[PDB]
Order: sequence, then C-alpha cells, then structure tokens
Amino acid sequence: KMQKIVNHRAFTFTVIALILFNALIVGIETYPRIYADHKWLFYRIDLVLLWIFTIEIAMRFLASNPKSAFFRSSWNWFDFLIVTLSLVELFLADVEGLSVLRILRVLRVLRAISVVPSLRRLVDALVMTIPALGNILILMSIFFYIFAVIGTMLFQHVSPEYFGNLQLSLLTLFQVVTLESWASGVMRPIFAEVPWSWLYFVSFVLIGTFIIFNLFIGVIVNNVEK
Amino acid sequence: KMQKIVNHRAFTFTVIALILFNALIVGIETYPRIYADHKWLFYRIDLVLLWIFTIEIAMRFLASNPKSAFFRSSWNWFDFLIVTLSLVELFLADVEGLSVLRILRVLRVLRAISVVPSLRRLVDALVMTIPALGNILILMSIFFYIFAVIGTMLFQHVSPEYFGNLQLSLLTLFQVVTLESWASGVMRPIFAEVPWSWLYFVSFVLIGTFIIFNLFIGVIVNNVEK
Amino acid sequence: KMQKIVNHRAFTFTVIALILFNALIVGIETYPRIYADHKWLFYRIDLVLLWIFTIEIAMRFLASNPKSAFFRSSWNWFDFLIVTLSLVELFLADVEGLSVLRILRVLRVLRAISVVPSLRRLVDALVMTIPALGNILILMSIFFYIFAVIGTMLFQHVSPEYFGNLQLSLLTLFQVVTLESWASGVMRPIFAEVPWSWLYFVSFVLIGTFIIFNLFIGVIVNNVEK
Amino acid sequence: KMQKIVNHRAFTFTVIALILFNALIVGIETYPRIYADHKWLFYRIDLVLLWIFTIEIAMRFLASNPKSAFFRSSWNWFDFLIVTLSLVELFLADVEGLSVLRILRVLRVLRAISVVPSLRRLVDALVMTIPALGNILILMSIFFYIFAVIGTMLFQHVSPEYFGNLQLSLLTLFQVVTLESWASGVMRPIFAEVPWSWLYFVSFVLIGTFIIFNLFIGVIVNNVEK
Amino acid sequence: ECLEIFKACNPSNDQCCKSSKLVCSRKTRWCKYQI
Amino acid sequence: ECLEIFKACNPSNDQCCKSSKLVCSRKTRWCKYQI
Amino acid sequence: ECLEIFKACNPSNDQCCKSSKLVCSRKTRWCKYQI
Amino acid sequence: ECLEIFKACNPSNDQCCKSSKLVCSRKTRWCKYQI
Ligand SMILES: CCCCCCCC/C=C/CCCCCCCC(=O)O[C@@H](COC(=O)CCCCCCCCCCCCCCC)COP(=O)([O-])OCC[N+](C)(C)C
Ligand SMILES: CCCCCCCC/C=C/CCCCCCCC(=O)O[C@@H](COC(=O)CCCCCCCCCCCCCCC)COP(=O)([O-])OCC[N+](C)(C)C
Ligand SMILES: CCCCCCCC/C=C/CCCCCCCC(=O)O[C@@H](COC(=O)CCCCCCCCCCCCCCC)COP(=O)([O-])OCC[N+](C)(C)C
Ligand SMILES: CCCCCCCC/C=C/CCCCCCCC(=O)O[C@@H](COC(=O)CCCCCCCCCCCCCCC)COP(=O)([O-])OCC[N+](C)(C)C
Ligand SMILES: CCCCCCCC/C=C/CCCCCCCC(=O)O[C@@H](COC(=O)CCCCCCCCCCCCCCC)COP(=O)([O-])OCC[N+](C)(C)C
Ligand SMILES: CCCCCCCC/C=C/CCCCCCCC(=O)O[C@@H](COC(=O)CCCCCCCCCCCCCCC)COP(=O)([O-])OCC[N+](C)(C)C
Ligand SMILES: CCCCCCCC/C=C/CCCCCCCC(=O)O[C@@H](COC(=O)CCCCCCCCCCCCCCC)COP(=O)([O-])OCC[N+](C)(C)C
Ligand SMILES: CCCCCCCC/C=C/CCCCCCCC(=O)O[C@@H](COC(=O)CCCCCCCCCCCCCCC)COP(=O)([O-])OCC[N+](C)(C)C
Ligand SMILES: CCCCCCCC/C=C\CCCCCCCC(=O)O[C@@H](COC(=O)CCCCCCCCCCCCCCC)COP(=O)([O-])OCC[N+](C)(C)C
Ligand SMILES: CCCCCCCC/C=C\CCCCCCCC(=O)O[C@@H](COC(=O)CCCCCCCCCCCCCCC)COP(=O)([O-])OCC[N+](C)(C)C
Ligand SMILES: CCCCCCCC/C=C\CCCCCCCC(=O)O[C@@H](COC(=O)CCCCCCCCCCCCCCC)COP(=O)([O-])OCC[N+](C)(C)C
Ligand SMILES: CCCCCCCC/C=C\CCCCCCCC(=O)O[C@@H](COC(=O)CCCCCCCCCCCCCCC)COP(=O)([O-])OCC[N+](C)(C)C
Repeated sequence: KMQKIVNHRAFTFTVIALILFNALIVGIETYPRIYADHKWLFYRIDLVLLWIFTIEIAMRFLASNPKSAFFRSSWNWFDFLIVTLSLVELFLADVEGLSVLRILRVLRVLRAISVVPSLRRLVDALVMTIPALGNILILMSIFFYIFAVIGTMLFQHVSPEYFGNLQLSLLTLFQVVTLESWASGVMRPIFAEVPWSWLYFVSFVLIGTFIIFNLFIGVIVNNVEK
Repeated sequence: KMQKIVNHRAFTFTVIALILFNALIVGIETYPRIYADHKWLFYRIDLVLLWIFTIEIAMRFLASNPKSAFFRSSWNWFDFLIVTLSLVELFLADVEGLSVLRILRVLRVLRAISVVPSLRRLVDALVMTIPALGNILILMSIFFYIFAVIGTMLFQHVSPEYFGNLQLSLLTLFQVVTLESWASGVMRPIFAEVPWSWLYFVSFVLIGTFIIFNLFIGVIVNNVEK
Repeated sequence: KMQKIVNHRAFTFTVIALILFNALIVGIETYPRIYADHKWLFYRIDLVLLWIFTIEIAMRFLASNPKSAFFRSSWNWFDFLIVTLSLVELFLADVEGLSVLRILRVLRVLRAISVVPSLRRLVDALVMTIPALGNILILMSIFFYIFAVIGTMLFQHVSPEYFGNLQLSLLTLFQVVTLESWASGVMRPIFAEVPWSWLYFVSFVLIGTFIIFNLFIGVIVNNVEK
Repeated sequence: KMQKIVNHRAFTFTVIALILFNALIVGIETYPRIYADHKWLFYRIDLVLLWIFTIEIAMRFLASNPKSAFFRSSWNWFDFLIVTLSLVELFLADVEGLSVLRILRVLRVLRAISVVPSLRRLVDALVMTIPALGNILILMSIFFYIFAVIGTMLFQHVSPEYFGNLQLSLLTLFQVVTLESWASGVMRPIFAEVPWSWLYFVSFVLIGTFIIFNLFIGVIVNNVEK
Repeated sequence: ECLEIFKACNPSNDQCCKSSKLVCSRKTRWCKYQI
Repeated sequence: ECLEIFKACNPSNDQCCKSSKLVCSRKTRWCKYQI
Repeated sequence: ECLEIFKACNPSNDQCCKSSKLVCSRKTRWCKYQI
Repeated sequence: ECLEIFKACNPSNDQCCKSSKLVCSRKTRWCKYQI
C-alpha cells in the first residue's frame, strides 16, 4: 500500500530537472539542421520523457487518497489533460502534428509553474483577480461591439482591409486601442476620403483610453488597499 | 389603474433578451450577402422591435407615478430620446438613412447598460468622476490651443498636411500626445527644413506628457484614498 | 491716492473677457484669407489690446503697495515681462516679427492661468512638485549622456542620420524612450549591419523604462500619501 | 601613518570636478574634426586623468583601514575594476580599442553616482527593489520562451526575418510587448498568409500586457505602502 | 379621395394628398410627410 | 494472423488487421487506429 | 526740423532725424530707433 | 641591450626584447607585452 512519504525535496527536484530538460530539448528541436540529423534520437528522447511524465502523474494520483477526489486542484487537472492528449498520439487515430500537436509538447513547459511553490502562489492571485474586473470587461466589450458595427457600416467601402467585416474591423479596433499608427495607417488614409471621420477615431481613442485607464485605477484600489 | 407590480425579474429578462436580439440583428445586417436576400424580413423584424420597445417605454412611463416627474433619471431620458428619434422616421419628413439614422439603431444597444444593475452602477461613478478632473482638462485645452496656434503660424508652409489650419493641426497635436510616429512621420520630415523645430515637438512631448501623467496621479488620490 | 477697492469681480471678468478676446483674435489672424483683407483692422485691434493691457498692469502696480515690493508674485513678473517685450516693438530697434515676436502675442494667452483662481492654484503645485523629482532627472540625464556618447562613437558611421553627432543622437535616444518605431526605424536597419547592436537598444529600452517607471511610482508616494 | 582626516568637502569636490572634466573631454573627443587636430593633447590629457584617478583610488584604499576589508562597498569594487581594466591597456597585451575599450572610458562617468550622496542613496533602493520583483521576471521569462518557441515553429517559413530562429524571434516578441507596429509591421503581413495567426499576436499582446501591468501594480503596493 | 398620414400608399400611383405636402414612399409602404 | 494495437508493424508490409480499421505507420514504428 | 521718437513719419519722405540714428517705418506709421 | 616593459621604444627601430615576447608600439610611445 503506497502510504509511505514518497514525495520530498529530492523527488520534486527530479521532476523540475525533467521539466527543464524537456524545455531545452523542445527548444533545440526548432533548428532544422540540428533536427534532420538526430531525428531518431530526438524522437526516442521524447518517447522516454512522455512515459516518465505519465508514470509521474500516475504516482501522483495513486500515492495520494485515490478514492478521494484528487481532482479539486485545477493544476492536477492541467497535468492530467496534457498527458492524456499527448498519449492519445499513440493510441488514437491520425494526430501526427499538423501544426497543433507540437504546441502541446511546448505547452508542457507550463508545469514549471505547477512545481515551483512561489510561481503557483503568484499565478493563483494573478488569476483570482480577474473576476474582480468583471464589469469593466463587459463595458469594453459593448464599446468594442458598438464601434465595430458603426465602423463597418460606415467605412466598409472606403477601407476594405481594416473595416471589411464585423470581425476584420474588430481587429482594427484592437490595434487602435494599443495606439499603433492608428493615426498614420488606419485613420490618416481614411480621413482623406470621408472628411468627418476624424470623429470616429478621436472619439474612440478618447473613450477607449478613458475606460482602460479607469480599469487600471480600479485594480489598484482593489489591491494597494489590501 | 396600473398600480400592480408589473415589473419583476421575468419582465426585466424579457427586456434584456429583446435588447440582445436587436444587437444580434443589427450586427448581422452589416453583411451585404445576408442582407440583399432577406431584406424584407430584416425590415419587418426592425419594425416589430421598434414597436415592442416603444410600448416598453410607454409602460415604463405610465405604470410609474405618471403625474410625477419620472424624468429625473437621465437614463429614462436616454431611452425616451432614442425611441423618439427612431419613430420620427415614420411620422416625419425625409430621414431614411443617409449614414446617420442607422447609427441610431446601433446606439440602441447601450440600453444594455441601463438594464444590468451593475453596469449602471459602474457607469454612474465612471461619469461622476469627470468633474473631478475639471481644471486639468482646461489646462490641456489651453496648452493644445497655444501649441496649435504656434505650430500653425510656424510650419503652415513647410508641412501643409499636418499644420495647414488651426484645426488640421489641432489633429496633429492630438496624434502627437499619443506618441504615434511623432518623431518619424510628423517631426523627422519637418526637422529637415526648419532645423530649430526640434524644440517645438520636444517641448510639447514633455509638457503634454508631464500634464497627462499628473492628471493620472490626480484621479488616483481622488479614488484610491476613498 | 489710489486706496479705494478698485479690483473686484466685475473688473476681473473684464480682464478675463479681454484675454479671451485676444486669444480669439490671435487664432483668427492665422488664416491668410481672413488676414490679407482686414490687415489694418487686425493691427489696430492689436494696438488697442496692447495699450489696454499695459494700463491694466500699471493699475495693478500702482493701486497695490507701490513702495512695497509687489514683485514677490512670480505671476506679476510674468505679466510684466510679457507687456515689456511686447511694447519694445514700439520704442526699440528692429523687432517686427521674424518668427519670434508673434510667439509672444500668442504666449500672452497664458495669463488666463493667472486670472482664474483654480488654475493658478493648480499650476502652483504642478510646478512645486518638480524639485521633488530632482535626483531622478539627474539620473536620466546621466544615462542619456552615457548612451548618447556610446551610440555616437559606435554607430556614427553606420547611421549618420540618427547617431551622427553628440546631439543628433541625443534626439534619437529621446525618440527611443517614447518607443516610436525604435525597433522598426532606428534599430532594425542598424541591427542589419552591426549584428551585436541588439544589446545597445534592448539595454537602453530596459533601463530607460525601468528608470522612468520608478520616477512615476515615486511621485505617487509623494502625493497619494499626502 | 595615514591616519589624518584627508577626505573632506574640498577633496570630494576636487574628485567631482575631475569626473565632470573627464566626462566633458570624452564627449568632445567624439567629434572627428576636433579629434584629428589635437590628438596628442587629448591622449596626454587622458593619461594624466588615468593616473590622477588611480592615485585617487589608491589613497581611498590606504587611508581607510587597509588591513580591513574595504571591499564590502560594491562601489569601491566598481571604481577598482574600472581603474584596473583601464590601466591594463598599459601593462598587458593588445587592448588598443577595437570598439570595446572606449566604452570603458565612457562608463568611467558613472562614478558621478558614487560621489554624490543623494545619487548613491537613490540607486541603492532602485536596485534593492529588483529582488522584490523576482517571480514576475521568471513568469515573463517563461511566457517569452513559450511564445518564442511556438512562433518559431509556426512562422519560421512565412516570416524568416522576425521568426527565423529561437532568438531572432525572441527579439520580435520583445518589440511586440512594447507595441511597436506589432500590428502593421509584424502581424499584418503575416496574418495575410496564415489567417489564423491573429490568435498568436492578440493572445500575446493581452497576456503580456496583463502580466506587465500587474508587475507595475505590484511594485506599488511594495512601495506606496511603506 | 386623398388619404392622410400612415396610409398604405402605392409605389406607382401616388395617392398622397398634395394639400398637406405629402409624398408617398415604398420604404415603409405608406404615406408620410415631406419637407 | 493480424496483430492488434501497439504492435511493431512494417513500413512495407502492412500487417495491421483491417477488421478493426487499422493502418500501420512508421512514425511510431507500430500499428495504431484509423479514422 | 527732424522729429524724434513716436512721430507720424511718412513712407516716402523720411523725416526721421539721422542724428539719433533713426529710421522711419510704415508698420507702425511712425518713427522708431535703429540698430 | 633590450629594455623590458615601460620603456620608451622607437616606432622605426624596435628594441623590445623578443625573449619576453614583447612588441614595441607607438600608441603609448613605449614597449608593452604581446599575446
Ligand atoms: C451583456 C451583453 C453583452 C453585450 C455584448 C454585445 C455582443 C452581441 C453579439 C453579437 C453577435 C454578432 C453576430 C455576428 C453574425 C455572424 C454571422 C455571419 O454572417 O457570419 C458570416 C461569416 O463570418 C463568420 O465567420 C462569423 C464570425 C463570428 C463573428 C464574430 C463577431 C463576434 C461579435 C462579438 C464582439 C465581442 C467584443 C469584441 C472584443 C472581444 C456568414 O455570412 P456570409 O459571410 O455572408 O456567408 C454565408 C453564411 N454562411 C457562412 C453561414 C454560409
Ligand atoms: C451613457 C453611456 C456612454 C456612451 C459611450 C458609448 C459610445 C458613445 C458614442 C459612440 C458612437 C460614436 C459615433 C462616432 C460618430 C462617427 C461619425 C462619422 O464619422 O461618420 C460620418 C459622420 O457623418 C456626419 O455627417 C457627421 C455627423 C456626426 C455623427 C454623430 C453621430 C451621433 C453621435 C451621438 C452618440 C450619442 C452618445 C450617447 C452615449 C452616452 C462620416 O462619414 P459620412 O457621414 O459618410 O461623410 C460623408 C462621406 N462621403 C464623402 C462619402 C459623403
Ligand atoms: C478658460 C479659457 C479657456 C481657454 C481655451 C482657449 C480657446 C480660445 C478659443 C478660440 C477660438 C478659435 C477661433 C477660430 C476661428 C475660426 C473662424 C474661421 O475663420 O473659420 C474658417 C473656416 O474654418 C472653420 O470651419 C472653423 C472651424 C472652427 C475652429 C475650431 C478650432 C477651435 C479652437 C478651440 C481649441 C480647443 C482645445 C483643442 C482640444 C479640444 C473661416 O475662414 P475661411 O476658411 O478663410 O473662409 C471664409 C470664412 N467663411 C468660411 C466663414 C466663409
Ligand atoms: C507658467 C505656465 C507654464 C507654461 C507652459 C505652457 C507652454 C510653455 C511654452 C510654450 C511655447 C513653446 C514654444 C516652442 C518654441 C518653438 C520654436 C521653433 O521651433 O520655431 C522657430 C524657432 O526659432 C528660433 O530661431 C529659435 C528660438 C527659440 C524660440 C523660443 C520661443 C520662446 C519660448 C519662451 C516661452 C516662455 C515659457 C513660459 C511658460 C511658463 C523655428 O523655425 P524658424 O525660427 O523659422 O527657423 C528658421 C526657419 N527657416 C529655415 C525657414 C529660416
Ligand atoms: C551631476 C553631473 C551631471 C552629469 C551630466 C553629464 C553632462 C556632462 C556634459 C558634457 C558636455 C558635452 C560637451 C559637448 C562638446 C560640444 C563642443 C563642440 O564641439 O560643438 C561642435 C558644434 O556642435 C555644437 O553646436 C555643440 C552643441 C552643444 C552640445 C549639446 C550636448 C549637451 C550634452 C548634455 C546632455 C544632457 C542630457 C541629455 C538630455 C537632456 C563644435 O565642433 P565642430 O562641429 O567640429 O566645429 C568646429 C568648432 N566650432 C563650431 C566651435 C567652430
Ligand atoms: C550601477 C549603476 C547602474 C549602471 C546603469 C547605467 C548603464 C549601464 C551600462 C550602460 C552601457 C551599455 C553598453 C551597451 C553595449 C553596446 C555594445 C554594442 O552593441 O557595440 C558593439 C558591441 O561589441 C561586441 O563585440 C559585443 C560586446 C558587448 C559590449 C558590452 C559593453 C560592456 C558592458 C558593461 C557595462 C557595465 C555595467 C555597469 C553599470 C552598473 C557592437 O558593434 P561592434 O562591436 O562594432 O560589432 C562589429 C561591427 N562590425 C560589423 C563593423 C565589425
Ligand atoms: C524556472 C525555469 C525557468 C524557465 C525558463 C525557460 C528557459 C529554458 C531554456 C532553454 C534553452 C534554449 C536552448 C537553445 C539551444 C541553442 C543551441 C543551438 O542550436 O544554437 C545554434 C546557434 O545559435 C546560437 O548561437 C544559440 C544562441 C543561444 C540561444 C538563446 C536563447 C535562450 C532562451 C532563453 C529565453 C529566456 C527568456 C527570453 C527573454 C529573456 C547552434 O545550432 P546551429 O545554428 O544549427 O549550428 C550548428 C551548431 N553549432 C553552432 C554549435 C556549430
Ligand atoms: C495557467 C497558466 C497560464 C497560461 C498562460 C501562458 C500562455 C497561454 C497559452 C499560450 C499559447 C497560445 C498559443 C497561440 C495559438 C496560436 C495558433 C496559431 O495561430 O497557429 C496556427 C493555428 O492553427 C489553427 O488551425 C487554429 C487552432 C488554434 C490553436 C490553439 C492552440 C491551443 C491553445 C491552448 C493553450 C492552453 C492554455 C493554457 C494556459 C493556462 C495558425 O497557423 P496554421 O495552423 O498553420 O494555419 C494554416 C496555415 N496554412 C495556411 C499554411 C495552412
Ligand atoms: C470628440 C471631442 C472633439 C473635441 C473638439 C475640440 C474642438 C473641435 C475642433 C474642430 C471641430 C470641427 C472642425 C471643423 C471642421 C469639421 C469638418 C471638417 O472639414 O474637418 C476638417 C478639419 O477637422 C479636423 O481636423 C478635426 C479637428 C480634430 C480636433 C481634435 C482635438 C482633440 C482634443 C484633445 C482632447 C484632450 C483634451 C480633453 C478635451 C476633450 C477636415 O476636413 P477639411 O478641412 O474640409 O479637408 C478637406 C477634405 N480632406 C481632408 C480630404 C482634404
Ligand atoms: C526643452 C529641453 C531641451 C533639453 C536640452 C538638453 C541638451 C540640449 C542639446 C542641444 C541644445 C542645442 C543643440 C545644438 C544645435 C541647436 C541648433 C541645431 O542645429 O540643432 C541641431 C541638433 O540639435 C538637436 O538635435 C537637438 C537635440 C535634442 C535634445 C533632446 C534631449 C531630450 C532631453 C531628455 C528629457 C528627459 C530627461 C529630463 C531632462 C529635461 C540640428 O541642426 P543641424 O545639426 O545644424 O542639421 C542641419 C540641418 N538639417 C537637420 C536639416 C540637416
Ligand atoms: C540585456 C538583457 C538580455 C537578455 C538576454 C536573454 C537571452 C539572450 C538571448 C540571446 C543571447 C545571445 C544571442 C545569440 C546571438 C548573439 C550574436 C548574434 O548574432 O545575434 C543574433 C541574434 O541575437 C538576437 O537576436 C538577440 C536576442 C534578443 C533577446 C532580447 C530578449 C529580451 C528579454 C525580455 C526582457 C523582459 C523580461 C525581463 C528579462 C530581462 C543576430 O545576429 P545573426 O543571427 O548572426 O544575423 C546575422 C547578421 N544579420 C542580422 C545582419 C543577418
Ligand atoms: C483571445 C481572445 C479572442 C477574443 C475573441 C472575441 C470575438 C472573436 C471574434 C472572432 C472569432 C473568430 C473570427 C472568425 C474568423 C476566424 C478565422 C478567420 O478567417 O479569421 C478572419 C477574421 O478573424 C479575425 O479577424 C479575428 C478578429 C480579432 C478579434 C480581436 C478582438 C480583441 C478583443 C478585445 C480585448 C479587450 C477587451 C477584453 C476582452 C478579452 C480572417 O481570415 P479571413 O476573413 O478568412 O481572410 C482571408 C485570408 N486573408 C486574411 C489573408 C485574406
């Protein structure tokens, strides 16, 4: 019965070493020269890593209150899903790569946040403080929607690259709240045809900013206070 | 006598559903293909929505202290004016569209802020805290005016596209406080002719920033305190 | 003996009206069409305004403790110097305009800050809080100097337009702390020749930012506290 | 026995004057005209400055508890290393310049931070507050790494200039968190080929920002509190 | 007889009474005012 | 006989039993399912 | 006689006394100093 | 005789003793080491 203390500093650091090594290897494999040559070696390394991570999660599961849930911790869920989807490449259909499975191997690095206590502690709050925002996100969404619909129905024939669709322009309105050449690439060339357009952008750039800014201040008096 | 409790959670959610549906429909109608075909259907949907919103505001009016003002709440004023101007398309002159009536149908979405209690509560403060700024806005206006007049009278013959008029340059000075290529599109090409211009921009970009920044800090010690 | 109460709300508002009117007129005169025609009228208006401002400052001087200093208030100094330099166009040498006297007429608008009590009260603190910064300005100056000297001696032959001189590059380093295409116009084209330059910019953009940012925080714990 | 009080305000100001003079001279020597002519003079000035700084550090060493460490202060270490490396040009191998020794003469200016008490006092905290950040830096590093690997393996064949290598793209991801035309130079031209790329950038620009921003707030509730 | 406001007019044959300065339309399939 | 899942298949000669809709591969040097 | 400062001079005929180094102008329609 | 380190060497005639692997220069107008 696995009821001995099998998870201590040494085991944790073995896990960390394995994670860092997988990170290094996934980094290396992004070089064509270094890849074509040792292809076989890289693949077999990946196989061993996958197994040594699966048995890792398996020990984590068993050794700790199996009949108990063990599924409360969102993290364990994260590790579980990663290992599942990565194994499925072995027992399922046709999931070689197709610019979507490799992203999984890479994402496998995030476990470096699960292991390090401080990182997990930090990410916990950095997430929990999202629902605090809540409303402001809805307000920004409503504003984005209004301005996107209007920009579409107005400039859809003057600038088909920025305001061509309901979404093609939902992207322009995002590039314009970060203030990337919204006056030299987005507006300046439109303002040349529809001369009353200077309202649309100016108005946006004000309200948008005014909203964003306040969001900022908000999350301060929610944190700096306590 | 309409003195029964006719406005409860169910009715409010009916209203919300109608608003979201009008939002969805106004979004869809911004696609030419999807529009040409079902034109009649869209128009009749809009008609029904307009009526079902007018009777909505009418019930809101009557059922609640008619002889009483009912006009205190700025919101009710907003809904009132929207429905009025939208109906006027039916009983007035020539107000088909002309790139100005459709903006009204779209703006009709903002009522989603009137319904949701939290959103109204938020927007209330987000507005009330404007007069708090007050002065700083006047200072920025004075600075904008001074710098616009000077830039005009100086560069009006070197860069007629940015500093051509008192307002054509009031726009440049706005693009330059957001820092959009004010050194690569606005100044760099002027600084090539009038070599002492590097003052004008630099000075602006400092003071402007210095002002804006402080405004920021201001609205913090007005909020984070209490 | 001018010892009666001659300065009250009415007189102050006369002064304010005159200031706003001079502002409006200086704005208008920046239109060539509107200027060529009524040249004489504009000039004579300016003359009358100048006199009515000189006698204004003269009354301010006399009516209030003449033998006393009266020169403590920096503001009175500002008004004094403006009126002096503007009159000198009448009793001195050759100071017609030459793109430098008109700036004076324009700057004459700032008195709108002297009159309005709130504006003066605000500008007072907005200035007094400069010496608070103090050091950080010296640090930024030292950093600017170091980085400008190094950039000169390094890239003076690769990019003679941005790093040509000790000052020609003191301008580039200013455009790069505001983050204007410092990666697409300043660096990207240099990094193509001297491949180890990515240090110089990156390093700057970090330290610079890190410094600026902290300055920000500083002026908060100097204000939001008290 | 050097046990008299030999370091007082006068000596400190002599040191400061020498530092400022070396700064001025290193600045001047960055002009080709002014250099070719007086080459000999500049070189001999530099020699004298070097000696007068070496004997400066030597007096600092001896006159103060020689047998004692004297090496606690990181600053003294800084001065020591600078003078050492600068002398080595005289007693070592081949270290003329090669775009690396002159940077040392320039860096010699930082001692202006060691002398001025306020500057040292400030830099002390401005450094000590780095370990406070700690984690957040690791989080940003992990995020940078993930996003760089993914961007490489995805766009390495569509945009070989921005995402060509593991590091060539570690630079793009840095230019994109400062928001330099990440939508007009980096993405807009990629989004034209791989149409689902709008995720990659958008996602980054959100998370990145969301992280950075919070870092900001962090260092506030670590300072503005106390 | 000429109908007043809010009256199902005809695109071809305009019945909009001209005494009250009216102009039948097709957008709303009825008669409205004119300015 | 045709082997099932997780069986060292051959790139040239496919032994992947077709009854269970299988297709031998070389990537993992064994037999896996097909969809 | 030559008038001094602040004297309505003439654009064509300059009456600005040259003893005090003066030069009549038209901008202010009077005589001012010269440097 | 060949002088050691820190010795006013000559640009034309190198007196830098080669036994200690030295190379006279003109930059500092004296003899220094070589690597
Ligand atoms: C509390 C209240 C909250 C208020 C929120 C208000 C939100 C209200 C929600 C409004 C919903 C908007 C309705 C969109 C209608 C799309 C249908 C369509 O025609 O698609 C077209 C294709 O194009 C597509 O592929 C559609 C892509 C999805 C649209 C994404 C925008 C989401 C707006 C959300 C913005 C979020 C904020 C933005 C920042 C995050 C199909 O038409 P077609 O091209 O002619 O081809 C023939 C049709 N066919 C393709 C089927 C064969
Ligand atoms: C309380 C909650 C907070 C609300 C905040 C949420 C957002 C707030 C509001 C957001 C919406 C802002 C809309 C931006 C205006 C764009 C105008 C434009 O440029 O298009 C046209 C302007 O056409 C004109 O002729 C000028 C008329 C100005 C239109 C003003 C719209 C009404 C705004 C009232 C809004 C009420 C505000 C109530 C909000 C409270 C320009 O193109 P064009 O006309 O075709 O010109 C000729 C073209 N041609 C050459 C081909 C012929
Ligand atoms: C407490 C004190 C507060 C201090 C505030 C200081 C403010 C002091 C206020 C100063 C008022 C400025 C006077 C402007 C004179 C314009 C008249 C004119 O000639 O127009 C021209 C046209 O061009 C136009 O259409 C005019 C457009 C309005 C100007 C907008 C600038 C507002 C400045 C506010 C900046 C706000 C800040 C900016 C950021 C928000 C007409 O001339 P024309 O072209 O030759 O054609 C013939 C004439 N015709 C057309 C009639 C036939
Ligand atoms: C207390 C309340 C706070 C005030 C803050 C509000 C804002 C503060 C101030 C705002 C105004 C700032 C003005 C910017 C200067 C622009 C100069 C320029 O570039 O134009 C010309 C400079 O001409 C020169 O020869 C250089 C002389 C410098 C002019 C300095 C103006 C006086 C500033 C004193 C201000 C007093 C400050 C008092 C403020 C307190 C360049 O063009 P050009 O001359 O034609 O050159 C040759 C061209 N050519 C080749 C065709 C021949
Ligand atoms: C507590 C301690 C504080 C530490 C601060 C450290 C500061 C230490 C201060 C160092 C002083 C720097 C010395 C500069 C030498 C210039 C002399 C020169 O050669 O000029 C040349 C012309 O070019 C010019 O016109 C000169 C312009 C002034 C230089 C402005 C840089 C100021 C650096 C400050 C940066 C401030 C920060 C930046 C952001 C604000 C002349 O040479 P020439 O072209 O070959 O022509 C022949 C000569 N002739 C023209 C005479 C005929
Ligand atoms: C405590 C107070 C806080 C201080 C903060 C103040 C600022 C802090 C520091 C500020 C100064 C930062 C300097 C930036 C470096 C630029 C390097 C570069 O790109 O030029 C060259 C780098 O040449 C190389 O070969 C790479 C060597 C790196 C040089 C590192 C300098 C030493 C930094 C130690 C500094 C000590 C830090 C101590 C500071 C504490 C590139 O060009 P090139 O060489 O010609 O390349 C070949 C060109 N070719 C193709 C034509 C052949
Ligand atoms: C707590 C946990 C922390 C988590 C952190 C996760 C970090 C995990 C760490 C992962 C390490 C990444 C491994 C990189 C492999 C490089 C080897 C290589 O092939 O180089 C190639 C050359 O190219 C070079 O010169 C290499 C340059 C160094 C790479 C810099 C990226 C550092 C990533 C850090 C990003 C830091 C964040 C970014 C923002 C600061 C050589 O191959 P070749 O070109 O084909 O030529 C033949 C080989 N030859 C040259 C030898 C002959
Ligand atoms: C808890 C700690 C916080 C984590 C935060 C750290 C970062 C968070 C995450 C960071 C990673 C974010 C990845 C960005 C996605 C890029 C997708 C892309 O554009 O490439 C391709 C998308 O291919 C598609 O077909 C669309 C599918 C979307 C891919 C989604 C990846 C899974 C994300 C789940 C991540 C799980 C999140 C879990 C994180 C918690 C586009 O190119 P292509 O496919 O080749 O298209 C055809 C090209 N062709 C024309 C040549 C044919
Ligand atoms: C939303 C709030 C607005 C504020 C209004 C303020 C005053 C309003 C000022 C002018 C109002 C009306 C201008 C008259 C012209 C109108 C029609 C027109 O022709 O436009 C003309 C100019 O118009 C502009 O350039 C707009 C000026 C931008 C002001 C931005 C100030 C930002 C405030 C800072 C906020 C921070 C401080 C806080 C203060 C909030 C352009 O058209 P055109 O000249 O005929 O050219 C022919 C066509 N062509 C272009 C193809 C060649
Ligand atoms: C407003 C405050 C200013 C500060 C001054 C500081 C020192 C003042 C420095 C120099 C002062 C005078 C420079 C000498 C040259 C003057 C005339 C001239 O010819 O200019 C020349 C260069 O001039 C420049 O490039 C300006 C340098 C910009 C300094 C910006 C520092 C920002 C401080 C950071 C603030 C943050 C930290 C906080 C500190 C505040 C350009 O003309 P040209 O070379 O003859 O070229 C021929 C014509 N051509 C261009 C078409 C080819
Ligand atoms: C100052 C701190 C640095 C950090 C280092 C981190 C890891 C250091 C990474 C790499 C270190 C060394 C890279 C190996 C290459 C070196 C020489 C070289 O050739 O460069 C090559 C690439 O080099 C780059 O592109 C630089 C990568 C920029 C990293 C910026 C990360 C910002 C951290 C985010 C900070 C926020 C989070 C907080 C973390 C602080 C370019 O030259 P080339 O490929 O040979 O091309 C041939 C010439 N050609 C270009 C003309 C074609
Ligand atoms: C990560 C969160 C995302 C949010 C999603 C929100 C709704 C999601 C919306 C749409 C979802 C799916 C869009 C349908 C199209 C998908 C495939 C496609 O073809 O794309 C198309 C459009 O696609 C876009 O342009 C993306 C729209 C960017 C939305 C950015 C909103 C930022 C939120 C603000 C955050 C601040 C507030 C806080 C809220 C967070 C482009 O491809 P194409 O049209 O076929 O063109 C043919 C190829 N060609 C391009 C070469 C010609």
